[PDB]
Amino acid sequence: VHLTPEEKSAVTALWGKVNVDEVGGEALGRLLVVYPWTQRFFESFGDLSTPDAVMGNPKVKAHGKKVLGAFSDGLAHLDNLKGTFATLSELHCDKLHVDPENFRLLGNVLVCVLAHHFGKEFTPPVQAAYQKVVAGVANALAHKYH
Amino acid sequence: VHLTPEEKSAVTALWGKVNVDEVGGEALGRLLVVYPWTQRFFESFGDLSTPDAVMGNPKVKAHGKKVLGAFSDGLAHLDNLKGTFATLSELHCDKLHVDPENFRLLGNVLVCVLAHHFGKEFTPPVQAAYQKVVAGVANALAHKYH
Amino acid sequence: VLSPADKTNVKAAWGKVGAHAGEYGAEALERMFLSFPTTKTYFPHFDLSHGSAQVKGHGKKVADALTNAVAHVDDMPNALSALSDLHAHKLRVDPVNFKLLSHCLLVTLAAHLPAEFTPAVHASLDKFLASVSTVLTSKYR
Amino acid sequence: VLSPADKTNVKAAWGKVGAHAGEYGAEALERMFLSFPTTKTYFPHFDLSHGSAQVKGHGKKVADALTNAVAHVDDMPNALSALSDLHAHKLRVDPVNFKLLSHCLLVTLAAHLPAEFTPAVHASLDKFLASVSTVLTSKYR
Ligand code: HEM
Ligand code: HEM
Ligand code: HEM
Ligand code: HEM
Repeated sequence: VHLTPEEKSAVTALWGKVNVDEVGGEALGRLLVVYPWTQRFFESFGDLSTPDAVMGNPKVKAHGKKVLGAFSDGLAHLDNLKGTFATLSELHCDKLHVDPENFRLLGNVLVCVLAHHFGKEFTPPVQAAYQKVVAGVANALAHKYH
Repeated sequence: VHLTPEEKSAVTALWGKVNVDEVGGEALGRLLVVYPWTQRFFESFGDLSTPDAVMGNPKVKAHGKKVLGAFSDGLAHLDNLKGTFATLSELHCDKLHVDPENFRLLGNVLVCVLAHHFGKEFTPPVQAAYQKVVAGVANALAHKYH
Repeated sequence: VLSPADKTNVKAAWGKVGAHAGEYGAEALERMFLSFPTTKTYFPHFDLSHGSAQVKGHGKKVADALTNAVAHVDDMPNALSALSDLHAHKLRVDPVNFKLLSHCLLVTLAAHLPAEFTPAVHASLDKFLASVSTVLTSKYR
Repeated sequence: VLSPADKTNVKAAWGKVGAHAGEYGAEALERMFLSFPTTKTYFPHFDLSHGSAQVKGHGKKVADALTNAVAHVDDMPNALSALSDLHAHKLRVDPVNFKLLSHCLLVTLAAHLPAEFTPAVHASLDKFLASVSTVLTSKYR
């Protein structure tokens, strides 16, 4: 999106200390506990009964690695979000049938986690930049939804 | 916004048969009735307690006449809705303090007014072309919000 | 939050509909799939083209479920308990889409019932449709 | 609606807030005014700058009403009746902004309660806040 040169540097600075694989499994698992109606796609994941079962499922964790990976590689093309996600956008609509709202629920649970992860370092100005970034990433994924 | 050849011809042909002073009066009244909290920005308009009042109130009808007017002006400039309402956007934000959300409510009440007036003629494809224009014009007004 | 004037309205306009409910419901979806493509995701096993029997068959159910709610407008949570469970644990439709249907419904009622679609009734229904959306999703978590 | 567990977790996460309530409510506000500028349309009479006596004082009221909602979560409609009327008839805030203020309130609680903010607690706080959002807007029409 349109972030200033100071807001972009901020994003990158903080994401330089993010363990992409851990946050991935914490983001995707928390999305399935607070908003269970998302679980509708992961029947083939197994036990999703309790929050611990959901948070200790090797599949949910593994899928989180993917999501937040494709997410992290998109931080290098903040100036061309649609381009980079034009293909995953197409795929999520026609073959996955994933309601675009999900990328908004995930984008907010991603913010609450980075908040719980960095504490006082996750400052109000820093949060906004991230809010603009997640919205921008959600918007791009829902760009080719016919 | 972007509309196909069939859509644009549907939106126009229809807008040619609209009394901009009757639909605008109606639309603004129902907004105030169906969503009361929007009555906040209009203390100096008089009597709004009953729907019979709201709809027969001349100041409310006078306004709706001007709003829906400035709306038709952008219907001429679809390819550039953002630059067409650049001045109004600023106005609504800075001096008026009107939560952009209220452009989203009016836009939906305006499609109900069109469906009430034209009946069958307002076929699903037609309405579809109209949900686009409104949401577009909505973003265009909310575009310069800080 | 429905005032007496509200139940009388809702019942009044829903009484005029009558037999046409099936036809009406069917159109509310077609307007929904065309005006809000993201609601097509919940139906990848359907044929969403104009005249689709599946869509007309679904509209029928949806409309009967509303007629059922209008009858038991005083005790909805129970008349709709079975539907609530179905949407909460099986279908899992995101709460947002309920707004798109309600909207698409009211539109279908105006382009069909103009004399009874006054700004008063208009406000009673929207509330009504809201009230049914509050029930059908009450058990999502 | 809530569950016996959600209450215990709410009474938990909050019980730890203690005397940082009015201050945590103040941070949640700055955040909302930054990540969502559309909200500053309801405070054209405030001095919205870091440290403001108006923004702090307000954060104290907001939290205190929450401390009161938690004490009486077994009966929230009754306890927030005075605010329900205030928001419905005077302030008149669009029911959408309650969700934004809710997000900023969870971001704050998480950045301040590393030990407590677990997946199950996070889930409960999000419900509670929405449950508070529903009571304050219940009288809107
Ligand atoms: C920032 C957003 C997200 C990104 C970057 C993203 C990226 C991806 C990627 C890389 C794939 C693999 C595509 C392939 O098979 O070639 C995928 C698949 C998938 N995603 Fe997303 N995704 C996102 C959010 C989500 C969310 C929120 C949901 C839904 C509630 C979702 C559900 C799925 C599902 C069901 C699949 C297939 C599962 C599998 O085969 O393992 N995604 N996504
Ligand atoms: C499709 C959207 C809208 C358009 C195109 C539009 C257009 C306009 C225009 C042309 C002005 C007249 C300024 C003047 O000459 O005094 C105006 C003023 C104003 N608008 Fe809007 N407007 C829109 C939506 C709304 C909505 C939804 C609200 C609030 C619920 C709103 C509230 C007002 C008010 C109160 C004024 C200022 C009246 C005064 O103090 O003189 N407008 N608008
Ligand atoms: C006024 C609100 C709604 C009502 C009262 C309603 C009612 C119903 C009813 C009666 C059924 C049939 C259950 C059966 O098979 O026995 C059903 C199924 C279903 N509904 Fe809803 N529904 C509502 C909203 C939604 C929304 C917004 C969506 C769309 C995004 C949705 C998606 C579905 C799906 C996919 C099914 C199963 C379709 C099938 O039979 O294969 N519903 N609903
Ligand atoms: C969890 C939600 C909320 C709670 C618990 C809450 C609580 C309160 C409280 C306790 C008051 C003080 C009234 C008094 O002085 O007697 C109030 C006033 C106010 N609230 Fe709400 N509120 C909430 C959400 C909102 C939202 C989302 C907004 C708008 C974006 C908002 C805007 C206002 C404003 C403008 C005031 C008046 C400020 C003044 O004194 O001039 N409130 N609210």
